[PDB]
Amino acid sequence: SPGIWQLDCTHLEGKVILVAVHVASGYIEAEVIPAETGQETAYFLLKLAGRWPVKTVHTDNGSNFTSTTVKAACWWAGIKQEDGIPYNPQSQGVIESMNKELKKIIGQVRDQAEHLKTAVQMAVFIHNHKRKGYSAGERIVDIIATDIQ
Amino acid sequence: SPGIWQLDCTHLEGKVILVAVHVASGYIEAEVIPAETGQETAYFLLKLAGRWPVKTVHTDNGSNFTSTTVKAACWWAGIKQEDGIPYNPQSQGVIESMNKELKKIIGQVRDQAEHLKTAVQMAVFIHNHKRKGYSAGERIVDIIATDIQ
Ligand SMILES: NCCCC(=O)N[C@@H]1Cc2ccccc2[C@@H]1Cc1ccc2c(c1C(=O)O)OCO2
Ligand SMILES: NCCCC(=O)N[C@@H]1Cc2ccccc2[C@@H]1Cc1ccc2c(c1C(=O)O)OCO2
Repeated sequence: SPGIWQLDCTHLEGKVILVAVHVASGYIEAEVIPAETGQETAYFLLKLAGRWPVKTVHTDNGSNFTSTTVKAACWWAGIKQEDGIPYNPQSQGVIESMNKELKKIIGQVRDQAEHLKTAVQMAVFIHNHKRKGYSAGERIVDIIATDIQ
Repeated sequence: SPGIWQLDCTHLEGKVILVAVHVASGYIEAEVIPAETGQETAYFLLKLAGRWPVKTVHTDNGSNFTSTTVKAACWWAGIKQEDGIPYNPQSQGVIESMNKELKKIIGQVRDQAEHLKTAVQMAVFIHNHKRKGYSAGERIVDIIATDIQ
């Protein structure tokens, strides 16, 4: 559980926002890309796994699950690649809710940035710092620190 | 101390590698950019501060310290921008040593990646996971978790 992440791909302004959510905390990292490809997904996962202890990734769709480039990145980084089938059905809804909420925040900051990528990183910041009490950033650190100990 | 980061800019293959080091742990994040500009530095800091609780940044040079765009990012993200003058002289040497070491790792992985950016992220991964015993990734999580508590 400390090591479980979920990929999520959402669309805005004709572009793609690729998101990794740390399932137990709600903490996210995100990037804007022109389109979701295996190469983009592979690179994003490499970045993520260098920054946090990523043990398992629930991939967002079958194309990324199948991608030989994504499989290579997961092998390289020591990530177990799993499907993202919401056997637990409240998973879909939790992600749909996060996407709506991310887009809401993006809209709230959108006029402060010339470029979408900047607004997305502003939204990541706001999301990870928001107290709900702990923030997602606080929860992920506590979860992993408990695991190490 | 849990919130103190240092910027560092180094050169390879005609490109620039921008690094943020968490001073107390040795943990890093890095990116490849064509050249160090205020805009690139500002965006990098926004990404960093959305991912970790960045309180203070020792900027890498006076151009970034002066940059109105960097100042805007630091204001937005709640970062105190400081100079990077190594009043303590072992700071310079510690960074020089990190740059040499990062470049060493990059050379060790370089043939596994078509693009420099990929090799740099591989190097970030190896650096943050290397046990020295704890790893830098373990130390940063423990430091911040102790601070929260
Ligand atoms: N020399 C052939 C490369 C070997 C190969 O296919 N996999 C690599 C091993 C590996 C391991 C982890 C992550 C990436 C990669 C690499 C793939 C790759 C994917 C995406 C990218 C890339 C490159 C890149 O190659 O830099 O660049 C930006 O987005
Ligand atoms: N409407 C213009 C006002 C913007 C302005 O001056 N500062 C912003 C506030 C702010 C606050 C934090 C980070 C960036 C920014 C922005 C600047 C910026 C810088 C670098 C970038 C950018 C943009 C961008 O604007 O997206 O894009 C990719 O690299």
